[PDB]
Amino acid sequence: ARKLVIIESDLERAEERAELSEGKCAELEEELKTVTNNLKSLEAQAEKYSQKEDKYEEEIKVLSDKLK
Amino acid sequence: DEDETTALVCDNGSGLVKAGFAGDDAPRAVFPSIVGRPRHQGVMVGMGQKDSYVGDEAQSKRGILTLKYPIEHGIITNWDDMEKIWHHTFYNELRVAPEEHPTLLTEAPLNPKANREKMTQIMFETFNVPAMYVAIQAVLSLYASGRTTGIVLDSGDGVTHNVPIYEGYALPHAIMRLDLAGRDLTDYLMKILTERGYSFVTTAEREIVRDIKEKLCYVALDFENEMATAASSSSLEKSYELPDGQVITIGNERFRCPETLFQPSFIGMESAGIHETTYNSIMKCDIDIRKDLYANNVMSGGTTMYPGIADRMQKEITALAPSTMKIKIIAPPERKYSVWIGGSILASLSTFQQMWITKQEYDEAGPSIVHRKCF
Amino acid sequence: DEDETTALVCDNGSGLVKAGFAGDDAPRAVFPSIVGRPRHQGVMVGMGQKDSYVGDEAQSKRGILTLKYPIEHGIITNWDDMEKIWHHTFYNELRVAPEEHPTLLTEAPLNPKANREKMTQIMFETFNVPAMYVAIQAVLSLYASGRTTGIVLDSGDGVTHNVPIYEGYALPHAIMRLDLAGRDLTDYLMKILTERGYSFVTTAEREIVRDIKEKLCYVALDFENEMATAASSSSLEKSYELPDGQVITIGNERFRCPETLFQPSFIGMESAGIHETTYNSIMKCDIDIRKDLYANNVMSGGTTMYPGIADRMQKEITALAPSTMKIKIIAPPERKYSVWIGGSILASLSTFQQMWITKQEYDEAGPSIVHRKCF
Amino acid sequence: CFDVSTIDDSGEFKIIVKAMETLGLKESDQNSIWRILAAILHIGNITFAEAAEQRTGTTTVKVSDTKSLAAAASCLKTDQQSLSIALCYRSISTGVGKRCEVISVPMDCNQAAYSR
Ligand SMILES: Nc1ncnc2c1ncn2[C@@H]1O[C@H](COP(=O)(O)OP(=O)(O)O)[C@@H](O)[C@H]1O
Ligand SMILES: Nc1ncnc2c1ncn2[C@@H]1O[C@H](COP(=O)(O)OP(=O)(O)O)[C@@H](O)[C@H]1O
Ligand SMILES: [Ca+2]
Ligand SMILES: [Ca+2]
Repeated sequence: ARKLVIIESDLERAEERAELSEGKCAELEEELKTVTNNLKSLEAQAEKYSQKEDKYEEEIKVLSDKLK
Repeated sequence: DEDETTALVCDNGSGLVKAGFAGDDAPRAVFPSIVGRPRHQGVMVGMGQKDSYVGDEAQSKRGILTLKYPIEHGIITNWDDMEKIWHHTFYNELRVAPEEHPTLLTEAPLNPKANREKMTQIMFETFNVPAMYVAIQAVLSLYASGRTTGIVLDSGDGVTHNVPIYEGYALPHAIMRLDLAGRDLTDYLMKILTERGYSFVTTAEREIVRDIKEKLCYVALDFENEMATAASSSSLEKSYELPDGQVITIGNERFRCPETLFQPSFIGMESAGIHETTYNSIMKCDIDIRKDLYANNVMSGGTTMYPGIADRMQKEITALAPSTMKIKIIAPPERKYSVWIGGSILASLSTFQQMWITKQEYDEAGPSIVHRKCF
Repeated sequence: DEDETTALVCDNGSGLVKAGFAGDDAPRAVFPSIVGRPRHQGVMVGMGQKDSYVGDEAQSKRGILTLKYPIEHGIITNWDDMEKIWHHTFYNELRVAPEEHPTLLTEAPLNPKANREKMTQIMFETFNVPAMYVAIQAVLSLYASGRTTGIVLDSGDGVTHNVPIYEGYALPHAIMRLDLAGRDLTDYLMKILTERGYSFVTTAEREIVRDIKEKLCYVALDFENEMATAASSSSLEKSYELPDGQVITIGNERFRCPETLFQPSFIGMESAGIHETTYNSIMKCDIDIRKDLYANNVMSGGTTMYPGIADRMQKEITALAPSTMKIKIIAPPERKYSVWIGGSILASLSTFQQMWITKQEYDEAGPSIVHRKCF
Repeated sequence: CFDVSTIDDSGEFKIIVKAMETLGLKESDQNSIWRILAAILHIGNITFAEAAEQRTGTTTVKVSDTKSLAAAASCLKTDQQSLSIALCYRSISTGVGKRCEVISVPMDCNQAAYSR
C-alpha cells in the first residue's frame, strides 16, 4: 500500500513536470519562429541600409570631385 | 567504548525525548515525555503511588494516569519532575553514569535566559558534569550533506523554526519562531471532531489522537476539489477499528486539520501560511542571495512525513515569488533524526573545545557563562 | 617559457584587474576586484570565515558578502587586504613565482607619492623583486599602431584622462584628471532608478547594475528628439527578465544615465562635456599643432563601447572648433586591452633597462627612487 | 587498465595452483571461497545511471538493469526487493523491542557508492 503511494506520487510528479515542460517548450518553440522571422526581417533592412550608405559614399565622392 | 571519556548523544524536546548510547548514529531509546498522577489513590499501598508513571511504563498503561504536562513552550510548570525523568534515561537503559562522560543537548531558539542556567545547575552541582554543551536544533541538521549554502526549516513538537542558515547565522530577523507544531496538531483535532459528536475529552485519549494520526491522516492538496470528492465513499471513508471497539471513519477529518498549517486564521492569529513565511525570510536578506536559496531548501522534522506536505510547497512558492531560477526543496526522507545525525558529530568534534563549557569556566564567568559568550 | 627570466604582464585598476602569463598578447585572467566580510557569521565553524571572498569565488556568490571597496580613487582604506589579493593571482592561476620573474604595473596619473613606495615595499622587501616598473596607462595604448603624432584619451573604472601624448609628454597643463568613470556610472544609475520605485540598495545588487548595463544600455544621441519618441513602445521598452524573477523595462533609463557624461552638471561639478575638455587640451598647445590632432584622436577604454559614444563626438567637436582640417577620431574597436597590448611590449623592451628599477637602485636613492628620477 | 606488460598471469597461474593443492586447499575449499567472489562479481556489476528521480530534493539511485542486483541477492538467496529497500535505504523506529525496518532514505551516488 505504501509502495503504491510512493509510485503514485511519482506519477503526479512526473505528469506535473511533463505538462509544465511541454507547455513552456511549445510556447518557446513558437516564440523562436517569431524571433527568427524578426531576425530575417531586420537582417534584410540592415542589408538595404548598408547598400544605401555605400551608394552615398560613392555619391559624396564624385560630388566632391566636381566641386573641386 | 572504553578508552577516552566517550560522550553521549541526546536531543530533548517538548513531546518526545531522543537519547541513546555513545558514538552512535541514531537514537537507541526514544521514550515519551509523560508524567501524571493517580488522581484515583494508586491502591495507595499497592505501591506508594508517586511515580506519575513515565517511560514505556506510563505509555503502556495510560488509563489511570492524569498525564500532567510539565514543559509547555518556554515555561516549565515544575522542574522537580524533570530531575527524576533524567535519572531514568542514563541509568535504567544506557547503564552508564553521567559522572564520567560529557553530555550534549539541544537549544530551543529564544528560550528564557534563566532556563539554560537552571538546567546546567542540575548537572554541574549534582550530576557533576565537567564537560557539556547545548547546541541549536536546526544548525545540526545542516552539517551533514555536502554544501555550505542551504536554508533549513526544523520543527517537531516544540515550535516551528524557519532558519535560513547556510553561509552564516543571525543578521536582521529572517529567522522565525512559531508556536504551532506537534502538540498543537494533537490539540486541534479533538476540537474539530466535536462537530461530528466524537469528543475525546481527557488528556489520556488525547494522546490516542496523535497515535491514530500518524497512520492514515494526510494533508489536503486542494480543499476545494477534495470537498466535491466527498460525494464518493472510497477515497474518503477510511477504516480504523478502535483497539477498544468502535470504528471511526476518518474521511473528511484527515485532510481538514492539516489545512490549519496553511491557514493559521483557524487558530486565532495573523500568521500566514508557511509559504509566506518563506518569503518573509528571503526578502530580508540581500538581493543576490535568492537564486541559490530556492535551489536548496532543507525541511527537517518527522512532522513533514504527512502525505501531501512537500508537493504543496511547489504550488504556493512558485506563485508569489521570482520564477527564473531552480525551485528546489530538500526534504530529507527520514528528516526526524537529522538533528541526531548532526548531534553525534558535535560530540566527536575537537574544535568543539573552542565552544563547549568546562567545569571551572562555569564558576569564573558565573551562570551566564553559556549564552553570555556564545550564541 | 623557460630560458631567460621571462617577465609577466599586469594592469591593475580600481575595478577590474588584468593579468595573465608571460609574453602573452592579452590578459588570461581577469578577476573582479571585490573583498567583503560575512557580516552574518560564516556558519563561523563552516570555515573560519576570513576570506571576504574574492575572485570568481566571491563574484559567484555575492549574496552573503558585504563587498567592502578598498581602493577608492587615490586613497586605499586598507592595504592589508591587497596583500592577499596578489597572493592569489601569481600562484592560484599562473602557477609561477614572482621571486623569479620581473613585474610590470600601471601608473594612475597624479597618485600620492607615498603610494608608489608603499607598493614597491611589498615587492622588494617580501616578494623579493630585483626588477620591476610601473608605466603610465595612456602612453602604453599609444606605442602600438604606426605613427608618432596622436592624442589619447584612456579611462575605464578609475578616473578619466585626456592625455594629448603624441610627440612628447608634459608641458603646461593640457592633460586632465577627472573622477568620473566606470564605478561612477554604476553608482549613478541606482540613484536615478529611485524615481520609478526601483531601489537597488545594498552594494551586492549594485554590481548587478553594472552587469545588466553592459548588455543593452546605450547613450542618447539627442535627448530632445528621443524624449518625444517615448510615446512609442518599441525602441524604448527593453526586455531583461531578472535572473531572479522580475522584468525591468529599461526604456528611458538606458539613455538617461549616459547623459551625465556630457552633462557633469548632474553630478555637482563645473566640468563641461568631454568635447569641451578636448578643446581645453588643444587650445593650450601651439597653434600649428592642431590641424594634425583632429586628424588623429585615440579613444581607449572598454567604457567607450556604449552604442552612441563615437558618433556624438563628431557632432560636438565640429561645432565650437576650427573646421577646415580632417576631423578624425581613432576609437580602437577592442580598446579595453589597448593598454595590455602596450604592456607586453615594455616588458620585452631592452631599452627598458634605461627606465626600470634594479634591486640595489631602490636602496641607493631610497624609496623615492622611482618618481624622483623618472616621470 | 587491464593488461600488464611485465606480468604473464597465464603462466604464473600454474605456480599458484601448485600452492593450492600442495598445502591442503582442495578444489572443494577453493570453490567455497570463490562462492564469495562469485557473489561479489554478481554484486559488482551493480552500476547506476545518475537517477534524477526526485522532482527536487536529492538525486536518488535507480537500477534498471536489475538482473545484476537480482543476481546479487541470488547468491545470498535473500529478497531482492527488501534487500535494496533495507540497505540503500536506512530505517529505524525503536521502543524497547528492536524496531521495524522499512522506512526509506535514498541518498546521493557518492554515499551509495561509499556504502557499496
Ligand atoms: N511515520 C510518521 N509519519 C508522520 N508523522 C510521524 C511519524 N512518526 C512520527 N510522527 C510524528 O512526529 C512528531 C514527533 O516528531 P519529533 O521529531 O520527535 O518531534 P519533537 O522533537 O518536536 O518532539 C509527532 O507529531 C508524531 O506523530
Ligand atoms: N562589452 C562591453 N560593452 C560596454 N562596456 C563594457 C563591455 N565590457 C565591459 N564593459 C565595461 O568596461 C568597464 C571595465 O573596463 P576596464 O577597462 O576593465 O576598466 P578599468 O581598467 O578602469 O577597471 C566596466 O564599466 C564594464 O561594464
Ligand atoms: Ca522541535
Ligand atoms: Ca583606468
